[PDB]
Amino acid sequence: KPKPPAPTLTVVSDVATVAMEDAQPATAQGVAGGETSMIAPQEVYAPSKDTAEKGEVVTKAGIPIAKQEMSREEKLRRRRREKERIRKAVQSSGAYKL
Amino acid sequence: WSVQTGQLLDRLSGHEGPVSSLAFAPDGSVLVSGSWDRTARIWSIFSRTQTSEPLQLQSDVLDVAFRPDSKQIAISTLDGQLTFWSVSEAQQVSGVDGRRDVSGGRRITDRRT
Amino acid sequence: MLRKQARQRRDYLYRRALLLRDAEIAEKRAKLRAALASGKPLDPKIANDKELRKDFDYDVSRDIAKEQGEIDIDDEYSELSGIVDPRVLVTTSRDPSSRLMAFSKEIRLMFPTAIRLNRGNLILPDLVMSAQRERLSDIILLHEHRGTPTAITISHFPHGPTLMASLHNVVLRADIPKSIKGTVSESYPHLIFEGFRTPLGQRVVKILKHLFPPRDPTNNAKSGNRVITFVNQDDCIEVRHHVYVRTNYNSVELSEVGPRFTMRPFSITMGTLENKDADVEWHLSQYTRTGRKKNYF
Amino acid sequence: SLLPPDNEVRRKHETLLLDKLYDMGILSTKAKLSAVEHNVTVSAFARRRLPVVMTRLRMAETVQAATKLIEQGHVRVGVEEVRDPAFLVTRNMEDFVTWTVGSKIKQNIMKYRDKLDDF
RNA sequence: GGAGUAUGGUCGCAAGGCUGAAAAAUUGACGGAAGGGCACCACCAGGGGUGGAGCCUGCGCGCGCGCUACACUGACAGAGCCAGCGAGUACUCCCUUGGCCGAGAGGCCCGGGUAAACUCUGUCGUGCUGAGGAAUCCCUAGUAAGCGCAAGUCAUCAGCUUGCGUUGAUUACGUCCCUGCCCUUUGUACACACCGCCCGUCGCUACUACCGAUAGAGGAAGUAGGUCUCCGUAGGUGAACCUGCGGAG
RNA sequence: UUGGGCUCUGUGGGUGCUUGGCCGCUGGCCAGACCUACUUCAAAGCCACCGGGGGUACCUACCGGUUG
Repeated sequence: KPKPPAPTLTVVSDVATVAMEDAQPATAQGVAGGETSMIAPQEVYAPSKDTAEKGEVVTKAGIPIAKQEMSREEKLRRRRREKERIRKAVQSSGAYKL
Repeated sequence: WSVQTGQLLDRLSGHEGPVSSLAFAPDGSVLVSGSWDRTARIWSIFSRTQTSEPLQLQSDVLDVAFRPDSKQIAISTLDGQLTFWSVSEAQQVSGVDGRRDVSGGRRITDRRT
Repeated sequence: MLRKQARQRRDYLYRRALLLRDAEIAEKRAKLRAALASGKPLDPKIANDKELRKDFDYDVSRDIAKEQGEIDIDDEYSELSGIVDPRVLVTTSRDPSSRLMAFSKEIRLMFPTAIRLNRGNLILPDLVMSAQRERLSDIILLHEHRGTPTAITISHFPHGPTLMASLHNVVLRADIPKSIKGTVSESYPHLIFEGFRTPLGQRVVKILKHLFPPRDPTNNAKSGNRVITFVNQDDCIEVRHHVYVRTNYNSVELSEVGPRFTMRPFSITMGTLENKDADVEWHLSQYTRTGRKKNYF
Repeated sequence: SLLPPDNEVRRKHETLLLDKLYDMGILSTKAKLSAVEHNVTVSAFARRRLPVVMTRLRMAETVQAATKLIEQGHVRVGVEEVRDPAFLVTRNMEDFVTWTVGSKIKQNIMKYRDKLDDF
């Protein structure tokens, strides 16, 4: 039996494939290859609550929408969906007789 | 396992011993495993109601491979024989020996011919 | 394969006898550690035991984790507990009747990842070898007298126990008409054990408890509307299985749905189903003198 | 042993060594550092060489027959053959030892139990 | 005498009736619509019980679970041919007329009450000599039914139960449309890829203001950029040398 | 086919792609032969495999000292 499965990270860079590669004079890759940066657009930026601006909030679609422009209807609906996410996770005689 | 979820889909089973060889059908539907259960197991998976099927062997399994024309599947068994089976009619279209046809030996440290 | 199961069987027995000897020794070992902890004097023999001191300094800490409850003791069971959703099959004796096959159906529906098989004219050691060939985790033979159930055999593979137990006071589903009863609610229920206090008691508790899918450990109390209840008085394991609805936090409304068993267990053979070379771990001992009166469990 | 007893990584190394040796084939328990302390044995490694494990598993009679047999090569291990009589055999493999593709030792067995079928 | 380990005796506390049976909560409560998976407690195809007569255990005269009768699936006669469980000095169907030998308790003797199946060949030809409705319930590969032969496993089971061998099929083996059940709309690992903020009624928490009795608890509602070298200098620890300043290459 | 067989031993080849036997070799020899000269200058370090826990009276080594 091999080992205990240990948690382990490996920090990538943003370089190209042919930059990550080993030592050759000229890659097997052509010209359409040789430019992708090892990290997707999701990696280079994720729209999220912690990176949002002040007056606005982002959706699950990834759309920053303003609390100011938002009406009470979708306000309550958004709060309802987030709550559902959480859910799935001696005195006086005058005072007495009167 | 499933490449999008990454969590364990399923244990399959039906094997007297370890599964020595693995091959998939290029259509996307049929699996074959081959093992020292003396079994060749065709695994009917991606319909709803999964099943097995045995091809019983006179011998034990060392490797399996496919035809891209996915009706045909072949088995290498350690007695040497190779066998082509029709995959739907799970039946032997042919078999042949290979012992003398690969008998090249006298490795050092052996007192055999 | 059959080789490697059989070799693991005998290996497990060998480790058990070793555990007996080392447990008798460790009875003398455990006396040291707390005596070190409290500074109180000990018996001077156990003091002047040389190998005890050397082996002590090597092997305190497993006893520490035993005290902590950290570690998982050796048995048939505790290899893969909360990992494999334990597959359970059921099959009656050689030629079942109608009510019997319906009650086996129901008890397939009571244990929730249970598949049912029908047995036909099929041979008992080959059923055992075939279940072993599908890598199960249970098998349950349930016998009949005259359109009523008799005896459940909760056997647990790869080489654990067969609890053969007579049932008493059983009445089924399929008498109550389909309008009054409903189709069963198949969810991963909870499990509640009432009154087990002897080590044999908790042994039987273990072999019942691993017939159930591992409830997801996040909100075990709130979710789930299905519970199953084993409870014993006069050694008599009695089960009632209830779907509740919870009208308040001061009142919960039950619904009796699973059947009514009161099983008395008469053997735990530490050997699987057919294996008549059995290691009799316990039995209902009638026929002796005060074995009628006194209580196991 | 030198490590203090309350150390989590100490218990992890304990269970580590004992699990790897219990699946190796040297030891007998999985619980005692003492058993590691004066149970681990060059005779235990010797007892896990492939001659003596086919003796105990009752292939041959004693380790002469076993060792000569392996020299002229009659014992497959799962799929490979065997030339080199110190192939250590773990507890997992002590079941899948068996005889080779067709040898006269296999036919000694089968000629005796009268299942000799030349096919 | 020290240390434990018990066994029961002794004493203190627990052992003083504003009493008289029938919540928490920012997380909470219940739903609905879309999306998948599953199921002989679903569809589709089929089979087969029970339910008709009787026997009868069990459950409360009723009831099902078994067993048996019911005619072409015929009989009778011959011939031919194959199994698995199976071994404790151990297993018996009764109860009686006579007689024997027993001075008596008995024992004798005679009466009365290593399959099933299959296959083949001939002899006869339907004949009180009629295969179970509504209902329901079960079942998908050695699965259903039919057949026997054995064993009797402390518990239950001879009114049977359990094994094991034999002959071995149709019909599905798709589908979530019915009934459903489960679960997605949170969390749970990132790629090329796709999608694109379900909905409801309320509750609870913060705030706003109101109402009126006699500061007040309530009722109700709403918002959350000059280096190198040379020179001329001044000072420094002086030949030199260093520093600062000013000119040249 | 005017005798033949088993079995063992012995020899040579081949079981790998065909460029000499020897020597103090740009040369000589296989019958050989010649035999003891000549001389400017020791060295740069490092590495170096003993089964584990344990003791160190004496020896070895290292380090740090001490008289001469």
